[PDB]
Parts: sequence; C-alpha cells; structure tokens
Amino acid sequence: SGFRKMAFPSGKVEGCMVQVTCGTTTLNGLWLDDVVYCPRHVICTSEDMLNPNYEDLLIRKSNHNFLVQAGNVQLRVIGHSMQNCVLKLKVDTANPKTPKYKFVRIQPGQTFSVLACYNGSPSGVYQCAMRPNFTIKGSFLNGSCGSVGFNIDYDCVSFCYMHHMELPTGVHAGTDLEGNFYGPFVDRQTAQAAGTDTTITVNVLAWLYAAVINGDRWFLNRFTTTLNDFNLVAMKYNYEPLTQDHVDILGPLSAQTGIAVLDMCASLKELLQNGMNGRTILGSALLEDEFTPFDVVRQCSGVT
Amino acid sequence: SGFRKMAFPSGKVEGCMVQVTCGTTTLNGLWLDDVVYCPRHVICTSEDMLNPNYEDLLIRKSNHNFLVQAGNVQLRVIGHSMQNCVLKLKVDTANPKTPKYKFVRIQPGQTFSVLACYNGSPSGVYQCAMRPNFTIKGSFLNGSCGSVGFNIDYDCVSFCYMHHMELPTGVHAGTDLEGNFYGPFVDRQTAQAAGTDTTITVNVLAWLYAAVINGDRWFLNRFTTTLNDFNLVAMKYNYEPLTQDHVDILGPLSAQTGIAVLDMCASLKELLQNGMNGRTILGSALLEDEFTPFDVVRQCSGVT
Ligand SMILES: *CC(=O)c1cc(C)n(NC(=O)c2n[nH]c(=O)c3ccccc23)c1C
Ligand SMILES: *CC(=O)c1cc(C)n(NC(=O)c2n[nH]c(=O)c3ccccc23)c1C
Repeated sequence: SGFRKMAFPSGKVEGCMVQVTCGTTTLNGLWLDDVVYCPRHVICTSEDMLNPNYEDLLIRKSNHNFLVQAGNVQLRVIGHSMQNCVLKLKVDTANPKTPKYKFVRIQPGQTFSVLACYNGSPSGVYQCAMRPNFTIKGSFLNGSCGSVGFNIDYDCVSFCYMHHMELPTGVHAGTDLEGNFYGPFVDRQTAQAAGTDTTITVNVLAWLYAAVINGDRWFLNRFTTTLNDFNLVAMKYNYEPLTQDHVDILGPLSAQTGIAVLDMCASLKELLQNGMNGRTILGSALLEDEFTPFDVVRQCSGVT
Repeated sequence: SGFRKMAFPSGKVEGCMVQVTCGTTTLNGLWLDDVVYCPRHVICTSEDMLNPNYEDLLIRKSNHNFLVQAGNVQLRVIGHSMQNCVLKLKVDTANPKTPKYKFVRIQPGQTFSVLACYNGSPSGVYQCAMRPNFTIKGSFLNGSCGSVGFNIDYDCVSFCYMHHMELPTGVHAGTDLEGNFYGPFVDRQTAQAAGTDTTITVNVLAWLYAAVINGDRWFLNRFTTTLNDFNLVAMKYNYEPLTQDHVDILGPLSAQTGIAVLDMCASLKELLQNGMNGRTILGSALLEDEFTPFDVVRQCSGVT
C-alpha cells in the first residue's frame, strides 16, 4: 500500500539526451534514430529574444554550426530543418539506445514525467500535469530547454512535451515533438496571457479513490449528488465540469471500492465547501489533481 | 524557476534490477558485479511469516533453488549467504551494466529516490525521506520487496535502502544494503511499534528558502527568534529541535537569499502557530519536510 507522485523510470529517455550548442547558446536535444530534436530558440542571441524572425536566423546557420554532443562523443550533423518551433538535426549515426517510441499530443488534464536536463545531462525526474490552460508547473532553470515530457507503456516511450519557455509569471510552456505549442504561447520573450486555469475534477476524484484504497477514508460521507448539482459547485470553485465520460473513466475505481462516482462527488462537494479542517488526505492538505484515473489504477496495480 | 519533488534519474539503477524467485515467492534483487542482493524473506512461505527461523529456512535451500532472472536471461547462482536481513546470491556473470556504486547508511531526515519494481521490472520512481523514526512512507505493493533507495553523485550511485516490510499501520520499513534494518524493525509478520515521529525542521526551513528563491514570499515577516525560543515552539509542534549544525547547513541558502536563518525560523514559528490561512507555498498547503538543504541547493543550481 501507499500512494506517491510517481514518475516513469527515466532510463529509456536518459539514453536519448544530447547537448545542442549553436553560437553561445546551449540546451538539450532528443536523439531518436538519426534525428536530434531541440527548441528552435537555440539559434537566438539575446538581441533576438524579444521578436525573433526564426526563418532569417536559421538561414544564417549551417549544419556545422549545430554542435551536438552525446556524452563525450560528437555527432556529425548532415541536415537541419525547422518544423513549427522545433529544429530537426539529421545526424549521420542512429542513436543505438533509441527505444520504441511515439510522438503524441497529450490532452489537457493528462499527466507525464519530465526528465529535467542541463547540458544534455539528466538532473532529475518528476511527474506533472498538463494544466487545463496548457501550461505546466515544472522545475526548469536556464539550460533546461529541450528537456522532454513522456509516458511509458511497457517498452514504448510516448514523448508528449519538449520544454521551451518560462512565462514572466513563472509557469512553463512548451511543444509537442512536432514543435506545436500547447496553448496560445509563442517562442518570444514577451508577456503572454496563459488564461484561466481550472482544477482537473476527474483527477481529484481519482485521487480520492486512491485515498480510500490506501486507507484514508475520513472524507466519506452519507451524501450523494447529481452531475448537475456537483457542476454548480465545480463552477463556484473553478473546477472543470464533470461529464459522463469522466464518470465512465472512473468506473473501474468505483467498481473496486464499491463507492458510486456521484457519492465520491458528494465527498468532493463537502471538501470544497468546508475545506479539510486541518486534516490531510494521502499526505496532502489540498485536493490533488495531478493523478489521472489511469495513474491511480496503474500505481494501485503495480504495472511495469 | 519552479520547484518540484524530484527523484534522481533512474537509468543506472534500472540496469541492476533482477527478479528473484524462491519456491512460490517472487521479489526484486539488485545485481551489482557478480552478486545479487535481495530480502532474505524471499525464502519464507506463508506459514513462516509470523516467526521465521531464517537460519533453518536457508539451510533447506540450495543455489539452484534461487531463480534469478535479468530480463529474459537466467543467471546462474554459484553461492548464497545471508548477511543480516539480506541474501547475497553470487552469480557466475558480473552485471555488465554495473554503475560506479557505494553502499551507504543514510541518516534519518535525509532523502533518497526509490525505484519501485515488480518482477524485476521498474514501475516508477519517487523521492522520499527517511523519517526521524526510521520508517518511510512509500508506495509498495506485493512483489515490490527488494526495490531500492538511492542517491546519485555525478556517476556514482549510493544505495541506501532496500525494501522489506509494510507494518500493519501501512508505513514502510527496510534495510541498508548490508541487511541492517533502519529502526527497531524485524522481518517478521508481527505488530511493531514505529515510535514517535517528528517533522524534519531543517528540511522545512530549506523548503521555505526554496519558496523565497522561487517567488513565494507571503510568509516572510518582520520578526526574528532565537534557537531556544524556536525550539520551545518546535517542541509544542512535534518538530525536531534545531541545532547550530542545522543552521550551518542552511548557511548557503541564507547567503543566497539574504534571509538570516533565525529570521526564517521566525517565519516558520508564525506558520506553526497560525497555520497557512488557506494559502499555499510551492503548491503545498502544509509545511513540506522532504527536501534537504542539499536537495534545495541542487535543484536551484541544476546539478546533473
Ligand atoms: C530553457 C532554456 O534552456 C533556455 C531559455 C533561453 C532563453 N535560453 N537561451 C539563453 O539563455 C541564451 N540564448 N542566447 C544567447 O545568445 C545567450 C547568451 C548568454 C546567455 C544565455 C543566452 C535557454 C538556453
Ligand atoms: C514486499 C514484497 O514484495 C513481499 C512481502 C511479502 C510478505 N512477500 N512474500 C509473499 O507475499 C509470499 N511469500 N511467501 C509465500 O509462500 C507466498 C505464497 C503466496 C503468495 C505470496 C507469498 C513479498 C513478495
């Protein structure tokens, strides 16, 4: 028993991290097969940051200007191209450690592991959620750009995120592996509105089920609610409206615990209206929304 | 910027995980050089659990009874011995993926990453603290025994923990890699008192410094305290007494932020006496104690 904010084992991704240097800038790249993917802002100087013309900046660069290093060995760049906000550096050697992989676009509310890297070297791994407003709250210092987000299913790594930006508010923004930003963000040093965020209701309910499974049950009550009534409370507390699709996704947890989804909603309604009263659930004093229903089932079943 | 509960990259440890089966029991082993380490309770049947005589149980076992599998390949066991609560299975092949490593005994209050495994296969990685009462609050289902705790310094893995037990209270207990339990625990299925736990004061202060560094400053006040006065409050709130050694360890964070350690203690005193008032610090509604001062400096400096 016990329930932790667990990241995927990072070994398969560690073997793909390389350092990319262009001019004075150094950040991380992801080496899969004979291609290295990295944020296109590696070609920017400090005078370019405010409003870079990436097309013009990239025209001044040649293959030999992109220094790609995997550990202590240099990779030979034989092509370069920009796809949206990412650069794809074709190299003459396929990464011998390329795992089975996919590039996927995750939905807001879904979770993934980030392998924080600096100079192509991994520093740590943590689990987070793609917020409903398409930002992430990560841990990214200078040099961490190009660090990637991923999920693992058996032996296949689905890369979903590449780190590009820290907004002036301190929240993080990035792209899928085809270089498309999640959210309205642009790779420019400008003030950018992230937009209203909400709490991921279905994940809070999943985590309440994980709490019951792991012995924390004080919040269970004698009440029930309806989707309509629950959603009036969700509206007041800036929670995503719960849909039947969310109820269906919570089905396996409801079956395992014997607690109807709407009964768990009634517990969540009471916690929203009355707070925790100084108590904790799974070591947290707030309602946790970074565990999907799949994350709860996976951790409660020991999937490897 | 940003601050997350970050685990070490787990790749070096993933390459050491193997499955150990003895009779009907399956758990994890750690393969380093030509030795596989695992909990000695792998030799127990359900009738042995309550009070096993490990010496007698092990005498009934031969090398060929310990099935050690690394992925799909079987390892040949050429010796076995029990050291405290661990078994050391000598195999005929050195693990080609053995990283540089050390076996260390961590102190209570220190942190480490756990690579949760089942059937020798990694499922996830998370960071936790060795509680002052020598328990850990992990995520360990049946089959997770033999999963290890570790820290990484550059390319050297210091293994500090091996998982052995879940007490009837749901907290976890285990050993160093020489098989010595942390705390008073024994590898028997009996009710075992864990003893009074405390909050790791120096880690809470470190995390308050991480909060200031990362922009969360609402808890800073116009007050100061002394070690004596702070410790009277720490006593009341079940916090470890703060010593000059703890103040010295917080020195670099105090220097970086310009906030004297005793001034940060005064903020901590006010938070203990008055609570959070519905506010959060680094996304937490409680005072976090699972980041050491070294963890804060490491994450704030991007050490790889
Ligand atoms: C996230 C990350 O690693 C990141 C963000 C930004 C803006 N950069 N680039 C720089 O910091 C940077 N870019 N171009 C230059 O010419 C620089 C000169 C000096 C220092 C930093 C520079 C990165 C890497
Ligand atoms: C932590 C862990 O992986 C763990 C804890 C305990 C007690 N075990 N062993 C068993 O569950 C177990 N041990 N011996 C047997 O003869 C068993 C028979 C059936 C099911 C489980 C058994 C492990 C592995």
